[PDB]
Amino acid sequence: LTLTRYVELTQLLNSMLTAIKAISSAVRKKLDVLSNSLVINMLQSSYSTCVLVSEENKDAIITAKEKRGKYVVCFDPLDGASIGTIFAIYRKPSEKDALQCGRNIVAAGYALYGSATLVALSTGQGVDLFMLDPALGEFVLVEKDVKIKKKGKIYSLNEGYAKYFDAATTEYVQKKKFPEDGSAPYGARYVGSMVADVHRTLVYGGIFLYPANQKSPKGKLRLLYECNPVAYIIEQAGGLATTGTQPVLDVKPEAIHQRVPLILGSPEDVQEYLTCVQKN
Amino acid sequence: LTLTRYVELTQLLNSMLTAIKAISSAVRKKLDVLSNSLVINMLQSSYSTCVLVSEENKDAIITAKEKRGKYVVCFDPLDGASIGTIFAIYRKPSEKDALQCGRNIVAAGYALYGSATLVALSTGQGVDLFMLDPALGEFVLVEKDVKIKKKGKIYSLNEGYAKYFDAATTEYVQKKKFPEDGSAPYGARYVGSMVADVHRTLVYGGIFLYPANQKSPKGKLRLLYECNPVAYIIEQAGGLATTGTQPVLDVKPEAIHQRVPLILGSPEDVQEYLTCVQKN
Amino acid sequence: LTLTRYVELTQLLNSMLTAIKAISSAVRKKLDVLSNSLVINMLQSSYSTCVLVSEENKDAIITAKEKRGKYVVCFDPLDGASIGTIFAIYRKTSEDEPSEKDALQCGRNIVAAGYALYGSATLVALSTGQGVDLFMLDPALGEFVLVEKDVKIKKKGKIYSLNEGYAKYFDAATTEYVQKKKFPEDGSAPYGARYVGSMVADVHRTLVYGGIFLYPANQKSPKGKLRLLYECNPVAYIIEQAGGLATTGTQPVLDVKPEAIHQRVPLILGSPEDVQEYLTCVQKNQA
Amino acid sequence: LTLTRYVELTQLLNSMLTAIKAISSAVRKKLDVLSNSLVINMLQSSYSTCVLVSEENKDAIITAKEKRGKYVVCFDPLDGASIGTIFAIYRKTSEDEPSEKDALQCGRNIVAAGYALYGSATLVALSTGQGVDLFMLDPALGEFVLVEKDVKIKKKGKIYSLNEGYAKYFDAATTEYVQKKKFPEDGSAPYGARYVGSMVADVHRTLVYGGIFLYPANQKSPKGKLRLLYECNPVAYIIEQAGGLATTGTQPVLDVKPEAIHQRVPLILGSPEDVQEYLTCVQKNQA
Repeated sequence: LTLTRYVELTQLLNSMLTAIKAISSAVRKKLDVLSNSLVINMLQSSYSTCVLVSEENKDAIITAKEKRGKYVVCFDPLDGASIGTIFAIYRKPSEKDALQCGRNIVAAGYALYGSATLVALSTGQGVDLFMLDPALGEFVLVEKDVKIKKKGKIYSLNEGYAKYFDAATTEYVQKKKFPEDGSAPYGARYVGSMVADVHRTLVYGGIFLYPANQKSPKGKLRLLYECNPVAYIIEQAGGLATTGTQPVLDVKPEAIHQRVPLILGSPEDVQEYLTCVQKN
Repeated sequence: LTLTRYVELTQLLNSMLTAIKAISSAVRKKLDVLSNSLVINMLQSSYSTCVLVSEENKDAIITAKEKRGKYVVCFDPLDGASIGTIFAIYRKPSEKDALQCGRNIVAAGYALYGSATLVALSTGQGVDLFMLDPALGEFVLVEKDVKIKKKGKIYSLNEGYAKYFDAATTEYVQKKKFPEDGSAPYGARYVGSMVADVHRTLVYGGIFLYPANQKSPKGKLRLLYECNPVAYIIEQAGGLATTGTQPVLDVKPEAIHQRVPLILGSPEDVQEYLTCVQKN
Repeated sequence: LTLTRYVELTQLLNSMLTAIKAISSAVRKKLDVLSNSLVINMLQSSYSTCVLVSEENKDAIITAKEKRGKYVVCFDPLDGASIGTIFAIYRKTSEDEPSEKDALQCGRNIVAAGYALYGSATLVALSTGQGVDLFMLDPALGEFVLVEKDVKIKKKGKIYSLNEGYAKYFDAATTEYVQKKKFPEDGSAPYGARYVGSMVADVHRTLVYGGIFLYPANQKSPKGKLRLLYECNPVAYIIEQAGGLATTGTQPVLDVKPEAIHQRVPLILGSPEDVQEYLTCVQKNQA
Repeated sequence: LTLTRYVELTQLLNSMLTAIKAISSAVRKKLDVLSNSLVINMLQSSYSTCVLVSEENKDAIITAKEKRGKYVVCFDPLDGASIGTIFAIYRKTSEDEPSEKDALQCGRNIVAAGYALYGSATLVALSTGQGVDLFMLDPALGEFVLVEKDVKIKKKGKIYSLNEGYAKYFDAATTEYVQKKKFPEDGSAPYGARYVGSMVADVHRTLVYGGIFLYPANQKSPKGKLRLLYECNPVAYIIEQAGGLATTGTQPVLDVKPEAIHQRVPLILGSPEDVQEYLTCVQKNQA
């Protein structure tokens, strides 16, 4: 039934899960600040971490001394209404240890603070969905081993960058509004908070894009704690996540605040994008 | 400080506000169903209603007998993640009484069930914003007399209908992505839940559009309990809300589930849309 | 069926209930000072009060002329597992000064009174002179829900409630009475004993199950221990409003005219036949 | 500093704490049957239990062989303002049948025991044999927070706690003892009296402030009233673990070998010097 039961590293997880429960409370009501201390200090205790890498701290954190642990954590404690929390957990003495490619992830997940509090979590045997029962203070299994639709009917990106797109992006977006095979055009949706847009894609199917354009030549989304984790969820659900040249999980990170492009979603949909890319 | 203090008709209001507090709880966790009974039965008690008109009930409700009241209420108890609750209150023996134009609104507002619970409410002296303090169970004044930006930098619509647009819509959207005056193109955002998209516009400024296209010749949003209320908020904040031919508050409703187009947002922005409209 | 629905005194009340809600929250999680600060600041911004007497403040707080209104409020903001908030509302009658001579009205002038009990659930007993109404706080709502309209205490109970550890300091009446409860001379079963030692709790039980409650005078406390203004008047009022009795031993509590904001009195209250039994011991022994 | 962090018994515990959380919620808002159903269904799906004895169920519930595990659990799911949940965990030792002969171990075999108190706040007292730890439920977290590690009862208290309304049904020892509390023969001040009549509350107060608590045998209750299995063993265990004493009058409660799941015993527990005083009355009077 509940998250605590299912969930070593296991105690690094409920540690994280407790930061989420706490953040969520605070968010239902200075705030990016607070979220960070929570995620940092729950993780640092529990007694399982050795290297943390956060969006807010722009040096890596070495949890030192009386407590070091086998595992590395990368996270965005508060991301962005619909806010969220993203994280990826890696195995293995210093900063260079978060730079494992996404293929090295031991566990990753996100929290979505929307109408209800949702957690998508995976340790390598599919994605499970959990809602937070607030009259119980536990997460509860709502869906086991989710899987993304083969093909969606929703495309998701900021077409305010239309003027700055590469030509592949433009063609793809035009075949979504003007399909020439008879079919209906896709629907569009862009919340502009990354967890909300990523989560919608997992549950409803479709495609989500924050590609490179001329004002973000190497994209805009952080690789370590934003791109790698949702890429891991989506590929675990049987989707794709590409930077447009690689798979996202295969990029060898080179700096903790590295940026990469991001295209993810239903697999058929992402292959239609990769085909437009390749023509150019 | 709190909503209850500020808030006759006043008891029709806290009645509504209590349905919201209750809905919000339920939504943090069959559900459209439940929301409706709440809003209906709180309003019907309080002892202030005579005619209710809901999105879910497709006949009008005559609250009868031991209790009739001076006021008419139109609402969408649950609208759509980011869900919400929309309502408008009118003055004045039967169904024909909800059909007053939006100019007749005594009070209107919406609830937004997002990361936190937000209420935007107005009785004709501006828009006030309230957050729900959940360790208190009261709404709390966060912003008094909000006012929308003169001009925004965000345009909001579903460009999956691009192929079915009128030519004015197309031109406007092209001058938002390809401004020819030198300036930056607008940003795009479309959550696809109407309160979330409307609320963002009020707080951030810009424009929101669910116009007519070839598959919804008379638009898609319900006039009585969706268009009239947010039009009243936005015009109270000093914005505009037009169907593209009238102001929205000036349409004389002709059936409770009437549909109209909807364009609302920062005033400069809506006038730029009305100018594209008029050229065609 | 909600509290806020069923009602210048009206918003004074509302500020009080909001302050109760806030305190309930804080208790559930030095806390003395917070609750006190909640209540004072809530009441004062209701624009209804002119004089506030609090169990935590030595002197009576006078509301700045700016937010001054027509009511006096006396209250214990947090009074104590199980603790409570207690209040009495009087209307300012002398329009001299708003001084603390305005808090010193004898309790037959209570305009409205109440307590909140923070236990398993949060309950509110409230009377405005047409009987006692009880409310439970729904924390899925953030509101109080009415649960019994017009509660009436039992005419006679089967529980006595006092601290028998002051047995060696008892007057004769109190000694005689307790012994009749433990050893009846009428072939009935003894009363049962209950004493939480949080007055809101002991009084509330008394309302709901009936019986009697006593913190009477004794050798170490000749004028009694509980505070007249903002403990004994508010519950004497609730009880009398629910059809019971409340007495000092010699006089209805609500008839005692106060000489000092932190004045003490003996308290004996509950079901009318039990309080009468007690008074019989009192008269018998004073003669 | 959270409960879930600090730990097959481990998940049996977790199911119990989740069921406590759920009950806490429900109390705050027939409820007997719900709490019971929460606890039974939570424990059984921990895949840890084989025999469950509940205060609400006449017979001992045996876990379906499918989810069968190695633990016996005895519990009052809701025991009663202020009420509580109480549990004892024993490990199944005979591997015959899992019968209800498996619940009937004398309490020196408790593997872990605890109670939850639903009051102002929700508290959990929990011991697994290395002392008593206390937790408070943070409802902004949904978790329990540790608040005192290794609580130790006072060596001697100043409160006695029993129902003196059974005074006419007391044995001599209990009569002699109470009177020494109300009227000391050593020039000390009397103890104070407290008795909530919700055992989780009276016992918890006893732990936290020290003193003594008694529901001893009397003429209308010759074997006592409180239940050995899932009331008296769990608190005797907490108390003994916190450095106090718990006795039947004649024997450590934890040494009483049970003959029936709903068996009764006399309970006298608390600070060791007070319990000793009581035992002196007992021996003196039985001789």
